[PDB]
Amino acid sequence: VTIAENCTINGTLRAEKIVGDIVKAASAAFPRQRESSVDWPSGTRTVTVTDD
Amino acid sequence: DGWLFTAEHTQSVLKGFNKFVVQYATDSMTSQGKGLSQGSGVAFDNEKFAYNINNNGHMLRILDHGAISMGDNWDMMYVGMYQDINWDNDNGTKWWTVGIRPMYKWTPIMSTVMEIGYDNVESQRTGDKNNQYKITLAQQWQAGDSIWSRPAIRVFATYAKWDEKWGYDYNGDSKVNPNYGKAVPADFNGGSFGRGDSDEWTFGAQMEIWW
Repeated sequence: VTIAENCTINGTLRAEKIVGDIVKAASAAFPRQRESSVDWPSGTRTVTVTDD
Repeated sequence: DGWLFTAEHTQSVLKGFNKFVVQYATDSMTSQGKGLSQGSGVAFDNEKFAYNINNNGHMLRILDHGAISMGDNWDMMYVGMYQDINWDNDNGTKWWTVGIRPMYKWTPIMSTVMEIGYDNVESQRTGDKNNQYKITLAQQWQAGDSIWSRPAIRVFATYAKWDEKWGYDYNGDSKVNPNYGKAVPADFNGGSFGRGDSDEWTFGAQMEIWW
């Protein structure tokens, strides 16, 4: 669907991907290495943002 | 609160002495074991957080130590100790100590001093045993002809061999570690506690004096 002017929804809009003037977000925790009864953060995390 | 009852008998033998002491401590007098009380049972960890070191229980200490002189050339110190700390949280210990230190005087100034010591401590909560024996040989110059003549300068070589099957878990802090301050086996969940099984030899020079 292509709409050249305003589109109004009076109910629930459910889209998978939204592209425009929005705040995207992601989050993760570092891997933890442990021994006996003590653990510490040590590892790698990757965040990929797509140019769409 | 706590109690400490001590009975010591000292006998004058062989130009020296022998002291046989029996001590029994209850409760707050068991954590330190020399005659001061710590009745709160709270200690600060590495990051200054409080944790429980409760000392409910008793302590029995049977000790016999002395100094003897054989001949005009031989002197000796000797030590035998058994200290059993039995606590309600099971974090007590059972410590055996046996030690000898002979001294041979070639000249009224110069002497050779040996020392052989053995320690054996069994943990109450794990049942494991840490043992060690240490032999040191020194040549010393002292201001007198007694094993107590001080201004003493020694050149020594020491060799200590130990085998430890348990240790204390002080890693992290008390909030994140549930075994903080507790005796654990040396191979607990991949950790390494105690000094392990090894031996080491040192050497050098030292001075000791009381005036």
